[PDB]
This record gives sequence, C-alpha cells and structure tokens, in this order.
Amino acid sequence: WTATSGSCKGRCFELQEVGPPDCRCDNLCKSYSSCCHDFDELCLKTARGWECTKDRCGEVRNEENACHCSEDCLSRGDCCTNYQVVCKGESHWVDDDCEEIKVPECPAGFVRPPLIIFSVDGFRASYMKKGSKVMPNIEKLRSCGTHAPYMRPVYPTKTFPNLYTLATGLYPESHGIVGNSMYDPVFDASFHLRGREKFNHRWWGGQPLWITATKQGVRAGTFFWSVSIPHERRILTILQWLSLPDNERPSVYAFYSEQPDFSGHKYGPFGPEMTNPLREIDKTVGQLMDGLKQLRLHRCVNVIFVGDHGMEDVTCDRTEFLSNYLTNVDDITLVPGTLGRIRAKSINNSKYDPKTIIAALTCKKPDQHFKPYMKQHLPKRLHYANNRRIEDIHLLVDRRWHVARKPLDVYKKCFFQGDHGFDNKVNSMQTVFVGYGPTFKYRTKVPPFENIELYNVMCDLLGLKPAPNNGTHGSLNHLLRTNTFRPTMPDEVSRPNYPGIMYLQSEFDLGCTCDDKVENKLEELNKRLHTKGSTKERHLLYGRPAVLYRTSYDILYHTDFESGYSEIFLMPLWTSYTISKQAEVSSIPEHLTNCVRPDVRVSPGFSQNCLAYKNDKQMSYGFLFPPYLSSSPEAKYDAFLVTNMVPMYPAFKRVWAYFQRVLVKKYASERNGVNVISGPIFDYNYDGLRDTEDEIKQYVEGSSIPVPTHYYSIITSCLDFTQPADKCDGPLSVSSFILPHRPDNDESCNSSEDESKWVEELMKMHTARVRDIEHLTGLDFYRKTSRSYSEILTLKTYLHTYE
Ligand SMILES: *[C@@H]1O[C@H](CO)[C@@H](O[C@@H]2O[C@H](CO)[C@@H](O[C@@H]3O[C@H](CO[C@H]4O[C@H](CO[C@H]5O[C@H](CO)[C@@H](O)[C@H](O)[C@@H]5O)[C@@H](O)[C@H](O[C@H]5O[C@H](CO)[C@@H](O)[C@H](O)[C@@H]5O[C@H]5O[C@H](CO)[C@@H](O)[C@H](O)[C@@H]5O)[C@@H]4O)[C@@H](O)[C@H](O[C@H]4O[C@H](CO)[C@@H](O)[C@H](O)[C@@H]4O[C@H]4O[C@H](CO)[C@@H](O)[C@H](O)[C@@H]4O)[C@@H]3O)[C@H](O)[C@H]2NC(C)=O)[C@H](O)[C@H]1NC(C)=O
Ligand SMILES: O=C(/C=C/c1ccc(OC(F)(F)F)cc1)N1CC[C@@H]2CN(C(=O)N3CCc4[nH]ncc4C3)C[C@@H]2CC1
Ligand SMILES: [Ca+2]
Ligand SMILES: [Zn+2]
Ligand SMILES: [Zn+2]
Repeated sequence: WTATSGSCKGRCFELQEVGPPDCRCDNLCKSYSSCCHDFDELCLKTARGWECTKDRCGEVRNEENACHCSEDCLSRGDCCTNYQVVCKGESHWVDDDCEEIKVPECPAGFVRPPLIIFSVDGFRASYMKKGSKVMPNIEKLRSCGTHAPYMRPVYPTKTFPNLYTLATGLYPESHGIVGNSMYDPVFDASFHLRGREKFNHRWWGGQPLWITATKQGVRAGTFFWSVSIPHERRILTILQWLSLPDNERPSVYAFYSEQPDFSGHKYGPFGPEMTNPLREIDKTVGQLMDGLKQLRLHRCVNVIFVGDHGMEDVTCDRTEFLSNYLTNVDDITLVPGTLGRIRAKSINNSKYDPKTIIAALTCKKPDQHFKPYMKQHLPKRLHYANNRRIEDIHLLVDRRWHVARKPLDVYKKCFFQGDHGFDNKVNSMQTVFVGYGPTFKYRTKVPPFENIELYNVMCDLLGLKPAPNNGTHGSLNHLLRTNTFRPTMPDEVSRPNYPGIMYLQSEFDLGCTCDDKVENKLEELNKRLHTKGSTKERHLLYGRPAVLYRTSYDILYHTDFESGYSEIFLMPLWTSYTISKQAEVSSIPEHLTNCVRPDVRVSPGFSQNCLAYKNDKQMSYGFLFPPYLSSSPEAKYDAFLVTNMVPMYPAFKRVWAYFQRVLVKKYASERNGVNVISGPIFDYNYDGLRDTEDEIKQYVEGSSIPVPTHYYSIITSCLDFTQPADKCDGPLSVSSFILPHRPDNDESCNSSEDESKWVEELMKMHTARVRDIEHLTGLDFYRKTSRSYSEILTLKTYLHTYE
C-alpha cells in the first residue's frame, strides 16, 4: 500500500529514502510503483528539450522547462549542459586539447575529489577501438586518462552478477547473486528479472560501495535509475546534486545506461544498427563533461567509465536441446541460455539421479556445443560453486550457442542476434575500463585486470576502508597517481624444520623397493652440499613460499629440486625447480621403473608407503619433481624418494606425465628457461580455500594418505626472454593451472587419442592466477624478489588466457 496523496514539491530525487506507506520521489520510485501523484509534472519536466539554442540565452526563468538558459541558471545549478557553449561562447570539453591534471583543481568547500561511475551495459571491449570514430568524448577520456585494453568480468557474464560484483569486490558465489535468475532451496523462493522478490534484502550479500561510504561518513548519490527516466535527466540530476551545499552534497555518484546491451541483443555485437547506440552514449558523456566544466569540476572529479560484460553473436538456430540427449526430460528443471543449470523438478521424486544425467550429457554428439560438470569440477578460476543457489549440475556452453530444454521453449516462449553469459575468459565477453581525473595517471595504458579489483580502488579514490572482499588490495596501485594503499607482506606463521640424516634404511617397512644399491672423496662431499642446500639459489628463485597457517613441515634440499614436505599431509605442499633452455629430457631407465626410495631425513611414521598403493586398485602414484628432467644419472635417484611421491589416479597420470615429459621442456625452450613450483590442493568443500586435516573426504585405501582434489603448477620466467629465468633483472612473467584430480578423463572428449591432441587443451581450460593457488594452499609466493610489492601483487592476479 502507498498513500500517493503526498507531494514531490521541493523533493525531486531526494537522497534519504522515506519508508512506506508515504510516497517517494527518488530515482527508483517508478520501479516500486510508489511515486507521488505529481512526480512526473515536477521531477520529470521535458518542455523545450535538453539543449539551449541561441534564442533562449538570457531568457526569463520558466520553471516548466527541462533545463534552463536564463542568467540565474548557474547559481541554481540547473542550466542545460551546453549553456556556456551557446550563450557564453565557451567550447565543448571534447574540443579542448587535453592537459595533464597534476593537482586536483577543486572549488572552495570540496573536501575530496568526487567520484562518478559511468556504467554502460554490454559495452564490449573492442568497441573502444572499432567505434572510436563515432565516440570522440569516450575516446578523449580513454587516451588522456588511464585505460585497460579490456576488463575481465566475472562468471556468469550476466548483468546482475557483474554489476553487484563491481559494487562489492566479491565473486557472485559470495555476494549471492549467482545469476539474473535464481532459486533458493532454503528460502524456497525464486529471484527473477521481472517481479517483486528481487527487492527483498535477503538475496543481496556483502557490502556494496554506497553502504561502505555511508557507514564511514561519505555521502552517496543513489546509484540506480528507473528505466523510464531519460539519460539526459540522469545527467542533470547528478549535476544538481553536485550543486548542493557542502554538508548535503554526496561525494560518490553513478550513472547507468541500458545501452548498448539492449540493441546488442537485437542486432549482434557489430550489427550496422550498433553505430547509433554508440553515438548516443558518447553524447551523454559529452553532456556530463560539459556539465562538469560549467561547474568548474572538470579537473576535479574522478570519472570511471566501466562496462559489465561484452556481447556475442547468437541466434535461434544455434541451440542444443536436452530432449535430444535425455529420456527423462520432464523430470528436470533447466535454467537455460548461455549457461545451463539443472536440478530435479520435484523434491518428491527418488528416481532422479545426477550421475546418470551427467552421463547422458557426456560427449554424446560429435560436434557438441556444451559440456556438463558437477559444480565442484568447474575450472576453479570461475569460482562458481560455493553457494546453495548454484545447482549441482552445470552446463558450460560454447560461445555463440544456447542450451534449452525442448524445442518448444524457443518458438513458443528469430527475435535476437546477440547474447552474453559465457565463460569469462571468452574474448567477446570482455568489457571496458577508463579512469580519468586528478587521482588517475595521465596517458597511461595498464594491463587487463578483473572487475573484482575495482571496489578496492573506488574505496581508495574516496578515502574509505573497503569491506573484506576478493580483490587484492594494492594490485591496481599502478592505475593511480597518488592515494596509493601501501600493502605489506603477510607474516609467516609456521617456520620449517631442516632435517639432516636421522634414520637407517632398515627402520623403514614401506613395502617399496629400488635397485639403487649399485655404487669417492671429491664427488661425495659434493652431493652432501646438495642435501644442505648448495644449489637452492638455482631452484628456489623467489624465496621459499611462506606457510600462512599452523602446521609442521620440513624443507628438503636436492641437486635438482627443493620442497616443503608436510608431516601432516604426508607429501610436499610445494616443490620448486628450475629448467634452463639447454636442459635435456631423459627417460626413466628400465631398472628404475618401480623404484621408490625411503628418505633418511624423514621418519617412517611421516612417510607414504607403497603397499597402500599396491592394495588400492583405483589409486596409483606420481612424482612432483619429474624424473624425466634429472640433471644427471646420479641425480635421478633423488626424484624417486618417497617424499617426492603423490597419489594420482591412472587417468590423471596420463595428463601429468605428458605435462612433465613434454610441456615443461617446451616452455623452457619458448621462455628461455622456466622455474616451476608444483603441489597438491585439498578443497573437498569447494570454497576456494585450503581444507584443514579434519575436512579430507578421501584417503588412499587403508592409510592416512589424503587424496588431492587438484594439482597446481606455477611457471615463472623473465618478461624479457632474452634473459634466462635464473638471471632475470626486471619484471617476471607467469602462467599457472589448477588441474582437477579426476579418476577419468570424461572432461576431454578426444582423450582416447594421443596426449598431444587433448592434454594442453585441458590445461588451458584450467589456467589459474597465483592468487587462486594461494587461497587454496595457504602459501604466499614471491617473498624475495627485486620487484616492488605492488608489482608482485599484480603478477599474482595475472591470468594467462590463451585467447
Ligand atoms: C572472497 O571474499 C569473501 C569475503 O572476504 C570471503 O568470504 C568470507 O569467508 C569467511 C570464511 O569462509 C566467512 O567467515 C565466516 O563468517 C560466518 C558468519 O558470517 C556472517 O556475517 C558476515 C558479516 O556481515 C557483516 O560484515 C560487516 C564487517 O565487514 C559488519 O560490520 C556488518 O554488520 C555485516 O553484517 C556476512 O557477510 C555473512 O554473509 C554470508 O552468508 C549469507 C547467507 O546466510 C549471505 O547473505 C552472504 O552473501 C554470505 O554468504 C556467503 O558466505 C557464506 C559463509 O559464511 C556461505 O554460506 C555462502 O555460500 C556464501 O558464499 C554471514 O551472514 C561465521 O559463522 C563463520 O564461522 C564458522 O566457521 C568457523 C570455521 O573456522 C568456525 O570456527 C565457527 O565455529 C563457525 O562454525 C559454526 O557453523 C558451522 C556451520 O553451521 C558449524 O559446522 C559449526 O559447528 C559452528 O556452529 C566464519 O567465520 C565470511 O562469512 C565470508 N564473507 C562473505 C561476505 O562471504 C571468501 O572466502 C573469499 N573467497 C575466496 C575464494 O577467497
Ligand atoms: O541503474 C541501475 C544501476 C546502476 C549502477 C551503477 C554502477 C554500479 O556499479 C558500481 F558499483 F561500480 F558503482 C552498479 C549499478 N540499474 C541496474 C539494473 C536494474 C537494477 N534494478 C532493480 O530493480 N533492483 C536492483 C537493485 C535494488 N536496490 N533496491 C531495489 C532493487 C532491485 C532495475 C534496474 C535499474 C538500472
Ligand atoms: Ca576448502
Ligand atoms: Zn548487462
Ligand atoms: Zn544483456
């Protein structure tokens, strides 16, 4: 109920919100159907239009007009944005040569530079270059300010997940808006694009920028705009707010445009009809900047121009139908489109089974345009699992395609040529970022980065303390002129032990054998130095990783590698080695095929044993440092120590062996040496975070040896590849993966083929950030470099995309 009998007289776009059942006048009262009777008359004036003409100059104030050209208009804060150009012979912002803003130049009574977020829906990254001819304002912002070639959105590359991620710094799995459409089994309620449940507080988690500002004493405009309010009225409302008195004036604002997403759906990303929406957006930017100039704020305000996701070519005829795969199609509910989420239709049907659903969707058609996953097996870079709103079964859909339940869903609901939502590393899904103003750098290109990182920066732009979020605070300090947040390395929690030789061979009863008994002052003193750390500078290039939790572990030195061995998990947490360009691959000699050797530095009670692997018919083992890369015949025996061994499924061994035998040497050649850090990850509860000892769901049968959910590697070299990995003076270059440790290779449909046709493809899909591995392991890498710490943070957020 709303008693709409109140008035918006002197209340137009009020900032505080008045509670029911009184009538509202804010920029969202339309969407709630709760505006006062006179809202349109008073607050949405349209008369005479949005521009001053020559004949309106010095007119007599007529309050009916959308905006004004009367002499009193500047004091009132309500001129049309081109008033000074027509009536005072001033020039448009876009026509001025751009001059570095070295110091904020703000009017008296402005305590901080204000921030304006200019958000544009569906603004594909390539529009910046391809549309630059018809976007002079946006192109001036871009080239004078700070820009990225693109910004990576979050998955799913939908509007609500991405807009709320921008506002919070959180993965959708954490903020709770995991799609445009959601079912919550605990509330037993659905969230829809169209309807009233989406207004409920309970859906929205974390702490968005406007709330963070408010709680810390920084005033905010209201970010959201009812569709029916024209863009020109949005721009004027923001400029009016900027003219309020100091104690009433907000410091942070947002504009939002439904374009170009809206037209993009109809016409495709580059439909010839897409030029006009792009002109229109640019005209709107021009109005803002012209408007700020009039207020003398154009060298004072920080402006962020930012998109939520891109747009792809997608038609009716590229739809896969689940009814061509499943017999029991009427037993399932599908959330359809550019991603698929499946659950049971009724809670009271016990003949429903996910195992059989996945199976029926798995590599069934030669050309299949989607792949099923249990949510925990999705690539960890997507971070899309740890929410009760994300259904257990997920379909990742190929760019350009749809999934639907039955064909009727598509012709009785072609209309559309564009869509988005796909995997967030797909090129067509990337979006834009440009910062312009006093706190941003001048004429600066920065590398691509992810939208989760912005909340932190926007908080810095405003002097705010960000709420806990998924950004890495400091990783974007290179966008900023000043206002840097200067982070410090986390302290190490566990220090390592350094075991010498403490055990005789006969103390071990591991069921292992090795033919190593075939046997020198000079050369024995020398391998002893190797065990004490003499070649650690070669193999541990950036310091040892810090363990950021309470645990018990040993550092183990060898000729060819170094590891941090956990006495709790009975395996290394990490193993580190360097492979130069000149290094040769050898094979595992005949006599050492089944060789496993006891490590006289580590008690039998802290070791794996071979018998458990003998007995467990599903489980085999593999090695973290690869024997294929041993520097010498004598060094090769080090690679067979029971402390270099890790549990692997025979199907996964296929993937790992190819990686270690072929790919590592390939990267060494291509990058001029590589440093490799490899290890296990235990994430049974799929929260992206290291599991503790009491959370391990699977052990090698009959033993306390835990089975990893994933294996990672981090592969570092010199950004300038004319310098070797082990002798790099400058910035570093990195790529990483987090390979799921699966008992079959069902994920890769061509796996019955040679590893050269499918293994590297699988790794690319599971590319990762060093930061991703950090959360999963509780380790901190790159502790000792010659690089600045902010630069290292940037390196840790880097994702190698292969697009
Ligand atoms: C990305 O970043 C985010 C944020 O940094 C990371 O997510 C955080 O991760 C933490 C660890 O996983 C987690 O700590 C929890 O906190 C539990 C209580 O949290 C509630 O309150 C939160 C704070 O709100 C206030 O925030 C500010 C301060 O900044 C205040 O000033 C305000 O006044 C605010 O009110 C709140 O954010 C949180 O909301 C979540 O849950 C709601 C759903 O009910 C959603 O609305 C919302 O979207 C959040 O939902 C996400 O997170 C939850 C997990 O919390 C998850 O279920 C969802 O899937 C979704 O992803 C809460 O309302 C606290 O209870 C926890 O302590 C338990 O576990 C520990 C384990 O050590 C035990 O010691 C302890 O006993 C306790 O266990 C008890 O309960 C168990 C289960 O019932 C039981 O087994 C046991 O026996 C015990 O009884 C723990 O400390 C943060 O909540 C979380 N924050 C957010 C926003 O998500 C994330 O990890 C990062 N991701 C990556 C990959 O790095
Ligand atoms: O104008 C906006 C958004 C502006 C904006 C600007 C910057 C942002 O990013 C950041 F953080 F970087 F600044 C994020 C958003 N929108 C967003 C899309 C939906 C939201 N909505 C709703 O009806 N609801 C969504 C939210 C909300 N608040 N109160 C009710 C409702 C329901 C209708 C519709 C209006 C237009
Ligand atoms: Ca976990
Ligand atoms: Zn969108
Ligand atoms: Zn859209």
